[PDB]
Amino acid sequence: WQHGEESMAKALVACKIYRSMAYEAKQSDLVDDTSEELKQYSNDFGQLAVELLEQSFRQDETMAMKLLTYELKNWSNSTCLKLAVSSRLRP
Amino acid sequence: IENGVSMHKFLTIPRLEELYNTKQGPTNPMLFHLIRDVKQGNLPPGYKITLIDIGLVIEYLMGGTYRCTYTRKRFRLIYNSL
Amino acid sequence: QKSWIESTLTKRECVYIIPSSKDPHRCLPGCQICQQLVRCFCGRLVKQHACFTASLAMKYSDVKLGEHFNQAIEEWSVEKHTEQSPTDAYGVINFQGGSHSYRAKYVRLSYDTKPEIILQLLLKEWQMELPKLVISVHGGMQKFELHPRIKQLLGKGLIKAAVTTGAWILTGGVNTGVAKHVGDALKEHASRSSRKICTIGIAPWGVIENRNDLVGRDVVAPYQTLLNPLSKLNVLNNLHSHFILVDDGTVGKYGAEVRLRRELEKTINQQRIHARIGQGVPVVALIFEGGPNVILTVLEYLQESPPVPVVVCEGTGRAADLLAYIHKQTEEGGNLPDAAEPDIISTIKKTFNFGQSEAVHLFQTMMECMKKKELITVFHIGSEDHQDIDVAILTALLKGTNASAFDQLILTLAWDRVDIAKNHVFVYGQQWLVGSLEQAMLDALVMDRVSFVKLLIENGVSMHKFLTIPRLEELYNTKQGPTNPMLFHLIRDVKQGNLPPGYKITLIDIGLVIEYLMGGTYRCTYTRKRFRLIYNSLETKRFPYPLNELLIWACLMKRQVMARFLWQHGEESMAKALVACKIYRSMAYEAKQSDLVDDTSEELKQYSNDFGQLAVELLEQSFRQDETMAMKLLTYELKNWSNSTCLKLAVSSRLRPFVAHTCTQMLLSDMWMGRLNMRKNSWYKVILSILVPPAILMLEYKTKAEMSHIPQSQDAHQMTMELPITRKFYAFYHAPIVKFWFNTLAYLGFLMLYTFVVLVKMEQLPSVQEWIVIAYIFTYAIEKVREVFMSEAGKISQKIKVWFSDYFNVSDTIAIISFFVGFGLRFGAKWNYINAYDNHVFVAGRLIYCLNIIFWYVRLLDFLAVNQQAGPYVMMIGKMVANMFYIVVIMALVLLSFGVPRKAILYPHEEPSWSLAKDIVFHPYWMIFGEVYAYEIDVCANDSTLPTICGPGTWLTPFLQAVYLFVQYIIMVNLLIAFFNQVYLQVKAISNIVWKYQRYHFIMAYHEKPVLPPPLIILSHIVSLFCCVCKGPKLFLTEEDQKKLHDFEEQCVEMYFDEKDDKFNSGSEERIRVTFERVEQMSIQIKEVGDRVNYIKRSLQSLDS
Amino acid sequence: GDALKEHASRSSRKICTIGIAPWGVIENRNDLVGRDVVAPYQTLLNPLSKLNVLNNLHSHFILVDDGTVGKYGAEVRLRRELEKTINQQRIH
Ligand SMILES: CCCCCCCC/C=C/CCCCCCCC(=O)O[C@@H](COC(=O)CCCCCCCCCCCCCCC)COP(=O)([O-])OCC[N+](C)(C)C
Ligand SMILES: CCCCCCCC/C=C/CCCCCCCC(=O)O[C@@H](COC(=O)CCCCCCCCCCCCCCC)COP(=O)([O-])OCC[N+](C)(C)C
Ligand SMILES: CCCCCCCC/C=C/CCCCCCCC(=O)O[C@@H](COC(=O)CCCCCCCCCCCCCCC)COP(=O)([O-])OCC[N+](C)(C)C
Ligand SMILES: CCCCCCCC/C=C/CCCCCCCC(=O)O[C@@H](COC(=O)CCCCCCCCCCCCCCC)COP(=O)([O-])OCC[N+](C)(C)C
Ligand SMILES: CCCCCCCC/C=C/CCCCCCCC(=O)O[C@@H](COC(=O)CCCCCCCCCCCCCCC)COP(=O)([O-])OCC[N+](C)(C)C
Ligand SMILES: CCCCCCCC/C=C\CCCCCCCC(=O)O[C@@H](COC(=O)CCCCCCCCCCCCCCC)COP(=O)([O-])OCC[N+](C)(C)C
Ligand SMILES: CCCCCCCC/C=C\CCCCCCCC(=O)O[C@@H](COC(=O)CCCCCCCCCCCCCCC)COP(=O)([O-])OCC[N+](C)(C)C
Ligand SMILES: CCCCCCCC/C=C\CCCCCCCC(=O)O[C@@H](COC(=O)CCCCCCCCCCCCCCC)COP(=O)([O-])OCC[N+](C)(C)C
Ligand SMILES: CCCCCCCC/C=C\CCCCCCCC(=O)O[C@@H](COC(=O)CCCCCCCCCCCCCCC)COP(=O)([O-])OCC[N+](C)(C)C
Ligand SMILES: N#Cc1ccc(COC[C@H]2O[C@@H](n3c(NCc4ccc(Cl)c(Cl)c4)nc4c(N)ncnc43)[C@H](O)[C@@H]2O)cc1
Ligand SMILES: C[C@@H]1CC[C@@]2(OC1)O[C@H]1C[C@H]3[C@@H]4CC=C5C[C@@H](OCCC(CO)CO)CC[C@]5(C)[C@H]4CC[C@]3(C)[C@H]1[C@@H]2C
Ligand SMILES: CC(C)CCC[C@@H](C)[C@H]1CC[C@H]2[C@@H]3CC=C4C[C@@H](O)CC[C@]4(C)[C@H]3CC[C@]12C
Repeated sequence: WQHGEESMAKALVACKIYRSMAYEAKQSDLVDDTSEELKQYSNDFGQLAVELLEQSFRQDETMAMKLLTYELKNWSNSTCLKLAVSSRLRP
Repeated sequence: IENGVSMHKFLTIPRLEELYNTKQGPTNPMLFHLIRDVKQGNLPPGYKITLIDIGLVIEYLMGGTYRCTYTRKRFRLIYNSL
Repeated sequence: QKSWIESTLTKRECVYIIPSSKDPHRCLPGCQICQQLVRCFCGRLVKQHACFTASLAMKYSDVKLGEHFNQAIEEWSVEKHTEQSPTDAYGVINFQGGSHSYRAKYVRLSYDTKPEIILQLLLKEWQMELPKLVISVHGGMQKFELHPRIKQLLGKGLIKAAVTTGAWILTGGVNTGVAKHVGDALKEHASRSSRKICTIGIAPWGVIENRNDLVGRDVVAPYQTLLNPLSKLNVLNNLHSHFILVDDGTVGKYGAEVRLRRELEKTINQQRIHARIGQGVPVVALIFEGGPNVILTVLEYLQESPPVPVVVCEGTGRAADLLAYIHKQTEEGGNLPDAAEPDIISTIKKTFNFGQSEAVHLFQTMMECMKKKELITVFHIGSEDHQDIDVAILTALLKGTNASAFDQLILTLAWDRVDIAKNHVFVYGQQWLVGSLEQAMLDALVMDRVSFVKLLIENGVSMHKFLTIPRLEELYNTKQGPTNPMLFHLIRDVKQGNLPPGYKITLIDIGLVIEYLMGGTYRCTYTRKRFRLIYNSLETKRFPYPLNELLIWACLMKRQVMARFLWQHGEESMAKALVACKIYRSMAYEAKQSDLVDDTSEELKQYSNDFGQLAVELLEQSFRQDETMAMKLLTYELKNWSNSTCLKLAVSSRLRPFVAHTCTQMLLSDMWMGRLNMRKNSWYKVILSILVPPAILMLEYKTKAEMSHIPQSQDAHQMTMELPITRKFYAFYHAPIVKFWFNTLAYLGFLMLYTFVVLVKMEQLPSVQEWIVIAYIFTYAIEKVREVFMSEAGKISQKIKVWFSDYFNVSDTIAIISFFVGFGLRFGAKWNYINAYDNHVFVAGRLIYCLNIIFWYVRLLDFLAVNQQAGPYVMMIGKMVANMFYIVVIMALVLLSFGVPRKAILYPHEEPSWSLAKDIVFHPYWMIFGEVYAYEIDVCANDSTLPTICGPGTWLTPFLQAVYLFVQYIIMVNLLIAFFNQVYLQVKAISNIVWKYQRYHFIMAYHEKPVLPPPLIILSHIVSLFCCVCKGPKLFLTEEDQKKLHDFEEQCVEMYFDEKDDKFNSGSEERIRVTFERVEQMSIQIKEVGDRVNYIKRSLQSLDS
Repeated sequence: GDALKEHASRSSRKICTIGIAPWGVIENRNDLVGRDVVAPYQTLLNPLSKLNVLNNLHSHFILVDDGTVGKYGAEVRLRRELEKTINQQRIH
C-alpha cells in the first residue's frame, strides 16, 4: 500500500474487501470464522485513510476536498468518498 | 524492490494468475468459497483460478457496480489469446 | 508548438557521415560488415544515422564515396556535419522501481545553448526559486569506496548545509561518480520528505543507459534500475531530482558537463541572492577524490574571477587526499617544502599510478592550487577541525572571498543561520562598520529573521538609535516578507474608500488604524498634533520607546515570532501583551467580516490568546510576590498607551481569565469597600449605618496607607490630602458597597409598594404608594439616560450599542417604556364612575403594571448575583435555557403529534375556531407536569367527566396518550436531566468566570453612580446639572512609588522566564531527551577510545618485545 | 561579566558588583552628565575607541573624577579604603 500511488483510494478498497469477506464468512461458516481477524484488518486500512486525510486537510483544505471527489479511473470510475460510504466507514 | 525489481516488469498474466493458485503460504481457504459461489455452484476437480474469476469476486465484494479491469471486454479478449 | 522547451531548446545530432576507423575486422568482404559495424566518428553505428540526407548516402556505405579523401573527414564538425532540430527527448523520469518512487525530470539540449535559456526554464518552466547556495561537486567520478564514518558523517553535513540554504547540488549526474556518492548521503538522511535539496546533476545523453526508454516529447519515461554487472552505459543515480541530458549530438563522447556547468555557476553567481540583498549567489566547489583533470578543475575555480573557492576532504581518495596532503606540506602557499618537492611526486606516483612528465604536471597544478591557500579548505574528519562540513562550506565563502563583515553577515542573513555568524563573523577583534549593523537590522526585521535581530541587539544595536521616521515608515511598505495582506485593507477602509496607485503608507495612517482597532478612544502617538507637525517637516526625528512601536508593526503585519521577541525586551510587558491581544482580536473580527480569501482569523485568534495568556501568567507571577503592588500594576496610567490602564485593555479584549484572576477580584473588593475596612466591620453595620446616619461615626475606616493600591477620584484624593467627622461621612456615602445597600433597600421598598398597588384595587387617582412608584421609575429612567450619554464610549452609535448589549438594560427599556404606556392609559382614561374594569383602557393600563412587575422581580438577580455563591447559579440559567432550545422543539412536535389527533378524534364537528389552537396545545402541555386528566381518558367509561364525548374512534386516545407520556415524561423530560447533569461542571466553571468578569462592569458602575437612590437621585442630578452648566478614577502615585512599582514589574517579568525555563529543564521528558542525546554521543566517544586503547595495547605488545 | 552572564544568577538580587573606576579613561562621559539623570549610555564596540566602555553586567558603579581626563588612579584611593572600611564593620 505504501508503495505505488492512489494511497487513500487503495486503503478504502481494502476496508471494503475485508469488511465484505467478513460478512460472507459469518454467513457461510465451515470452521473458525476469521471474521474478527478480517474486521480488524479493515478497520486498520479504514483508519489509515482517516489519518491520511487529516494529514492532508491540515495542509491545504481545498485540495484535500478534491481528493475525495476525483474520478479514480483505476477503481471503476469511483471516488475516494463513495468507497467509504460503501464500507460504512463513519469516521 | 529496493535492489531493483520493477513490479511493472514482474507482473504478467501467468505470473499473477498462479499467485492465487498456490497453497504454499498463509492462504485464505475462503477465497475458494467465494469463487464457487459466483460460479453458481460449479466446482471442477482442480479448477485453475482465472482472472475472469477474481474479477467477478470483486464485482461481488465491492458491490454496487464496481467493474474490475479483469472483466471488461478488452481484458476478456487478451486473456483468451495468450 | 505548445511546449516552451522544444520551442526554445533544440537537439543536436550528426547529419553528415565520417567513418570511424574504416578497417573492417574479419568476414572477408568488407563492404557490408564494414558499414554494418564501422561507426561514424559522429558516434553510433554509421547505419543508425537516419536523418534522411545521410541515409541516401548510407545506402552505399557513407557520405563521400569510400576512400574519396578518407583523411578529409576525420573531424565531424559539430555545426556543419551536425545540424540541430527541436527536442524530442524531454519528459519526466519515474525511476521504475524505487521504494516510494523518488522522482526527477529531464530535458535534452545542445551545448551551444546559452545559459539564459537554461536558467529561465529552470526558474519558469521547471518552476523553482533561485537558490541561496550552489554546491557544484566537481569531484572524482569513479564509483569509489569509503569508510562508514565518512560515508555517513560527511553526508550529515553536506545535506544539512544544502537544506538549510535551499541549495542546488550540481553533480555530474552519472551513477558511477560523485553523483553516486551524494545519493548515498541523500538517502541515509532522507530530508524528512519535503521540498528538500533540488539536485541538478548535469550529464550528457551519450554515455547514458536506456536512452531509448525516455525518448519523446514531454513524455513519462519507463526508466529502469539496471544493475546489469557489466553495462558499459550507466544509469543516472537514484535520488537526484531534476536532470539535464545535453546531447552533444554523439553517443559515447563526453563534454556535456563543462559547457554549461561552467556557465550555470557563473550565471547564478550573476543573479541577486534576494530582493533586499545585492550580492551574487555564492558558488562552492566540493571535491570527492578528484583526479588528474579535477585537480586542475580545482585550480580553475581558484583561478576564476569571482574566485570561486573549493572544499576538499582528507580521506575520500586520491585528489582530495593529495590536495589535503600538500595543504599539510605547503605552508603559506608559496612554499613547497623543497626537502620533499618530488617526495610528494613520489606520492603523486603511487596513488594514481602516474608517470613522470605528468608527475611534475600534477605537482605543477598543486603549486598554483596552493598559491592561494586563502580561499580553499580541507575536511579533517579524523580530528576536531571545524566539524560537520557545513560550517566549513558555509564559512569557506566568507574567509577566502574578500568581503566586509557586512557583506559576510548579509549572506548569513540570507541563510537564516546565526550559529555561523555567532562564531565566525561576530568573532573577536572585528572591524564593525558604523552603520552596517543598523543597515542589517533593516534587513533582518523585514525578512523576518528574529534570530539575527537577537544577534544584533546582543552585539549592540540600540533600537532607540535605529528607529527613525523614514526607517520605521517603510517597514510597513515592504512585500519582502511574511506580509499580512490585510493591513492594506484596514487602511483603505479608514481612508473611506480612497486608494491611490502606490500609496506610501504614512504614520498618520497606522495611527488611524490603531485608533480604529483598539477602539473606544485609544489615541496613538502617531495622530497627536505634535507628531503630525514633525512628520510634515522632515534625534528629535526619533521615537522615545521603540519596542512599543515595533511591537505594533510585528503584530499588524502578522509576524508573531517577531512580536514575542520584541515583547520580552523593552518594558511595560503586561501592557504590551494586552494591546496585542486586542489588535489580533480586532483584526480577526475585521477579517471574518471583510473576506477575500482564507480568513487567517483562527490564526489571529490563536495569536491573541497567546499574548492574552502571557498577561494572565505574568500576573499570577506578580500576585504571588506582593499582592499589593500587583494590584497597582492593573491601575497605573500607562502614558505610552493613551493614558489607559493594564485592566481597561483586558476588558476591551473580553479577556475573561484576567479580570477573573484573583488579583482583579481582590482589588475590586477593595474598591467595593471604599474608605471602609469591611473585614472588621460587618454588613449588619452598614445597613444600620444607612438608616442610622450617626452610626457612621462608629465604623472603622482605612488609612491612606491602606488605600494606596486603590484607584480613587480626584475628590477622594483631596480628602486624603487636605479622620474628622465631616470627612468621616463623605467616605461612607461615596462607597460602592454603600451605594448598593442604599439602593437595594430602596428597590426592595419599591417592590413592596408596587406589589401592594398591583394586588390592591386601584381607584381613579393613584394612591400615595403608586405616586412613589412612578417617581422611582421616572427618576430611575433619568439615571439610565445619563448612564448612556456619560458613558465611556465615543460616538453615540457606539454608546447605544454597549448599553443595549446587556440583559437588564434592555429589560429596563422594556419596563420603563411599558410602565408609561400603563400610566398613560391608567391616568388618561374616562373612569366609568360605576365600576372600574368596565373601561378596557383602564383595564389595559393595569395589566401593563401587573405584567411589567415581572421585569422588576427578575431584576433582583442583578442584586442577588453580587454574591460569590449565587452569581454563578444566576449565570447558568442563561446557559441552560440557551443550550436546550433543540430538545424543547422536539418536545413540541410530540405535543402536536398528540394534540392534533386527539382533538380530531374526540371533537369531530368543530367549525373553524381559535379554540382549535389552544386545545391542540393546552392539555398536552400540562401532561408534561404530571396532570394526566385521568377521568378524561376513555371518555366512554363510567367514571368519565366527559360522557358526552363518547363516539366513534374515541377508544384511540388512551393509546396515543400512553405513547405520548412515555415520550414526554420518560424519554424526553429525562433527557433534559441527563443534559444538565453532564453539562454542569463545564457551565459552572464558565459561569464563575463570566460572573467574575461581569463583577468589573458592576462595581465600576457604582463607582460612578450617584450616592442617592433613584427616588431622591433627582437631587444629585440637579446638583450636577445646575453646576455643570455654571461651574473616572486614577491610581495616584508619587514619583518615588512609580519607580518602586516599575521595579516590581521588571523583577516579576524576569522570574516568569527564569521559572518556566527551569520547569522545562527540570521536567523528566527534557532530561530523557538530553540523557538520550548525550548517551548517543557517549557511545561514540567511548568506542573510539575502545579502538584507540586497542591500538596502544597491540603497540606495547611489540615495541620493546 | 563573561561569568556573570554564563550563569545569569536566575534573575534576582544577585551579586551587587561595584567595580570602581575613574571618569577620565571612560567612554561617552558626556552621555551620562547631569544631576540624578538617566543616561543614554551606549554599547560602543567601535574597533579602536581609546576610551573604553564600562562592562555590561556590572551593577552599581563609582566614577571618581580625579579632575583630569586620561589619567589613572581613581581605583586605589578608595578601593583601598573601602576594603579596610568594610572589614572594620560587624558582619552581623
Ligand atoms: C434610558 C432609555 C430607556 C428609558 C426610556 C425613557 C422614555 C420612556 C418612553 C416612553 C415612550 C412610550 C410612549 C409614551 C407613553 C404614553 C403612551 C400612551 O398611550 O399615552 C396615553 C396617555 O397620554 C396622555 O397624554 C395622558 C397621560 C400623560 C402622558 C404620560 C406619559 C409620558 C411619560 C413619559 C416619561 C418618559 C421619560 C422618563 C425620564 C427620562 C395616550 O392614550 P390615552 O390618552 O390614555 O387614551 C385615551 C383613550 N380614551 C379617551 C378612549 C379613554
Ligand atoms: C407590560 C409588559 C409588556 C411587555 C411584555 C413582553 C416582554 C417580552 C420579553 C422580552 C425579553 C427581554 C429580554 C431579552 C434581552 C436581550 C438579551 C441580550 O442582550 O442578548 C444579546 C444582545 O445581542 C445584541 O446583538 C444586542 C442587540 C439585541 C437587542 C435585542 C432586543 C430584544 C427586544 C425584544 C422585544 C420585546 C418587546 C415586547 C413588548 C413590545 C446579548 O449580548 P450580545 O449578543 O453579546 O450583544 C452584542 C454584543 N457584541 C456585538 C459585542 C457581541
Ligand atoms: C410555553 C412556555 C415555554 C417557555 C417560556 C419561556 C421561558 C424561558 C425564558 C424566556 C425568556 C427569553 C430569554 C431567553 C434567553 C436568551 C439568552 C440565553 O439563552 O442566554 C444568554 C444570556 O441570557 C440571559 O441574559 C437571560 C437568560 C434567560 C433567563 C430566563 C428568565 C428566568 C426567570 C423567569 C421567571 C418567570 C416566571 C414568571 C412567568 C410569568 C447567554 O447565552 P450564552 O450561551 O452565554 O451566549 C453568549 C452570550 N453573549 C452573546 C452575551 C456573550
Ligand atoms: C418563542 C418560543 C415559542 C413558545 C411556544 C409557542 C407560543 C404559545 C402558543 C400558544 C397558542 C395560542 C393560544 C391562544 C389562541 C387563542 C385562544 C382564544 O382566542 O380562545 C381560547 C381562550 O383561552 C385563552 O385565550 C387562553 C390562553 C391560551 C392558552 C395558552 C396555553 C399555554 C400553554 C402551552 C404552551 C406550549 C406551546 C407548545 C408549542 C406548540 C379558547 O377559545 P374561547 O372560545 O375564546 O375560550 C372558551 C371561552 N368560553 C368558554 C367562555 C366560550
Ligand atoms: C399487554 C397485556 C394486557 C392484555 C393484552 C390482551 C390483548 C387482547 C386485546 C384484544 C383487543 C380486541 C378486543 C376488543 C374489541 C371488542 C369490541 C369493543 O369493545 O370495541 C370498542 C373499541 O375498542 C377497541 O377496539 C379496543 C382496542 C383494540 C386493540 C387492542 C390493542 C392491540 C394489541 C396490543 C398492541 C398495541 C401496539 C403498541 C404500540 C407501541 C368499542 O367500545 P367502546 O370503547 O365502549 O366505544 C364504543 C362507544 N360507542 C358505540 C358509543 C361509540
Ligand atoms: C421608592 C423607594 C422609597 C423607599 C422606601 C421607603 C419609603 C416608603 C414609606 C412610606 C410609604 C407609605 C406612606 C403613605 C401612607 C401609607 C398608608 C398605608 O399604606 O398604611 C398601611 C401600611 O402601609 C402599607 O401597607 C404599604 C406601605 C408599607 C408596606 C410596603 C412598603 C414597605 C417597604 C419600605 C420600607 C422598609 C424597607 C424594607 C426593605 C429594605 C396600613 O394601612 P392598611 O395596610 O391599609 O391597613 C390599615 C387598617 N385599616 C385599613 C383597617 C384601616
Ligand atoms: C404629576 C405629573 C405626571 C406626569 C409624569 C411625571 C412622572 C414623575 C415625575 C417626577 C418624579 C416624581 C414626582 C411627580 C409625581 C409625584 C407627585 C405628584 O404628582 O403628586 C400629586 C399630588 O399627590 C399628593 O399630594 C399625594 C401623594 C403624592 C405626594 C408624594 C410624592 C411622592 C414622591 C416624592 C419623592 C420623590 C421625589 C424626591 C425628590 C425630592 C400631584 O399630581 P396630580 O396629578 O395633580 O395629583 C392628583 C390630584 N391631586 C393633586 C388633587 C391629588
Ligand atoms: C413607544 C412605544 C409605544 C408602544 C405602543 C403604544 C400604544 C398606545 C395605544 C393606544 C393609545 C390610545 C388608547 C385608545 C386606543 C383605541 C381604543 C379605545 O379608545 O378604546 C378601546 C380600548 O381598546 C384597547 O384595545 C385598549 C388597549 C390597547 C393598547 C395596547 C397597547 C400594547 C402595548 C404593548 C407594550 C409595549 C412595550 C414596548 C417595549 C419596548 C375600548 O375602550 P373605550 O371605548 O375607550 O371605553 C370602554 C369600552 N367599552 C364600552 C366597550 C367597555
Ligand atoms: C430595613 C431594615 C434592615 C433589613 C432589610 C435588609 C435585609 C437584607 C436584604 C436582603 C436579604 C439578603 C441579605 C444578605 C446579605 C448578607 C451580606 C452579604 O454578604 O451580602 C452579599 C450579597 O449581597 C446582596 O445584596 C445579595 C442580594 C440581596 C438584595 C436583593 C434581594 C435578594 C433577596 C430576596 C429575593 C426574594 C426572596 C423572597 C424570600 C421570601 C455580598 O457579599 P458576599 O456575597 O458575602 O461577598 C463575598 C466576598 N466578601 C464577603 C469578601 C466581600
Ligand atoms: N458583581 C456582580 C454581578 C452583578 C450582576 C450580575 C448580573 O448580570 C448582569 C449581566 O450579566 C449578563 N449576562 C448574563 N446574565 C444572566 C441572567 C440575567 C437575567 C436572568 Cl433573569 C437570568 Cl436567569 C440570568 N448571562 C450572560 C452570559 N451567559 N454571557 C454574557 N453575559 C451574560 C447580562 O447581560 C446581564 O446584563 C452579574 C454579576
Ligand atoms: C408546523 C406547524 C403545524 C401545525 C400548525 O402550526 C405549524 O399549523 C398552524 C395552522 C393553524 C390554523 C390556521 C388557520 C386557522 C383559521 C382560524 O379561523 C378563524 C375563524 C373565525 C373564528 O371564529 C374568525 O372569526 C382558526 C385557527 C386556525 C384553524 C389555525 C389553528 C392553528 C393551526 C392549526 C397551526 C398549528 C399549530
Ligand atoms: C401573548 C400575550 C398577549 C400574552 C402574555 C404573554 C406572556 C407569555 C408574556 C407576558 C409577560 C412576559 C414576561 C415579561 C418579562 C419577562 C422578564 C424577562 O427577563 C424574561 C421574560 C419574561 C418573564 C416575560 C416572559 C413572557 C411573558 C410572561
